[PDB]
Amino acid sequence: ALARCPGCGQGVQAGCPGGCVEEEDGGSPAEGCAEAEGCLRREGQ
Repeated sequence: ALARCPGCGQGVQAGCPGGCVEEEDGGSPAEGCAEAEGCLRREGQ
């Protein structure tokens, strides 16, 4: 048998729907080099 209710609880049912660590936005590699004051250098594009 199973002595535990699956799906219910708290952090899972109303907290992290899958994972609370989807980067700063969602697979967006823009942390160290994202703004102009982070790595403007001479040429960027």
